[PDB]
Amino acid sequence: KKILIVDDEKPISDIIKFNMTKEGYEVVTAFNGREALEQFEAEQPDIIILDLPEIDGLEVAKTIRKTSSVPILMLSAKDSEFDKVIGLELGADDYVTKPFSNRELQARVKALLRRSQ
Amino acid sequence: KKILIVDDEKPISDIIKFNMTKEGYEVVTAFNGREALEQFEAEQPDIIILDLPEIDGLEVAKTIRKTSSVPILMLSAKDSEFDKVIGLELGADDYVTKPFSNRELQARVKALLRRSQ
Repeated sequence: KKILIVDDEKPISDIIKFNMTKEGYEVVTAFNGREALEQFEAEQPDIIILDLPEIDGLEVAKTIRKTSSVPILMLSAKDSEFDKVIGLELGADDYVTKPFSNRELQARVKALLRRSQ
Repeated sequence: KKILIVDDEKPISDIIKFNMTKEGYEVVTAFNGREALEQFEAEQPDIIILDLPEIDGLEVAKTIRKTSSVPILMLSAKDSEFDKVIGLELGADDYVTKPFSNRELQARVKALLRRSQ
């Protein structure tokens, strides 16, 4: 029920926030890696959408994984095999490219929650 | 450690089998939906790659979900929002389009296993 949206672009954060809210999730937002870790610690989200700075997203996921198995769905405009592979290896549970379907993304957050209880 | 590859195309099954074997997984194969359910029941795989017949894959996943939370990674040449969304809603944990990166796909099976223990 609580999603932390980590996104350095306010337009995209706003759209994901809107759509997650319409689904009935409680939404917290962060706009850089420091805020992401702070919100993760303070709010203890059930899932994180991570969309960050050219490596900060990877470090955020890395850092969270030291202490927590919270599902991380990484989002990114980078779509190469290396990018996807490295995101997952560093602890993302899923990696979705930008631009994305609002749906699917709803369906992927549901699948992740279903699988993490 | 045991993967059931459900694929009606022997060339693709062979490639996934080869690559999963190189990773150290035990591989069982099925080539239609009936075989998929039979192998699922008899072999109790730790994960299923499901790549089937225009709805049989969806029914296979549906049927398995009546009894089991085993991770299902659906694979398909169909790449539309509807296709991805419906696969996940019917119980797939992930959906990867064809053609796929042998890597990533290795990384996605690992992420799924990591998340399912």
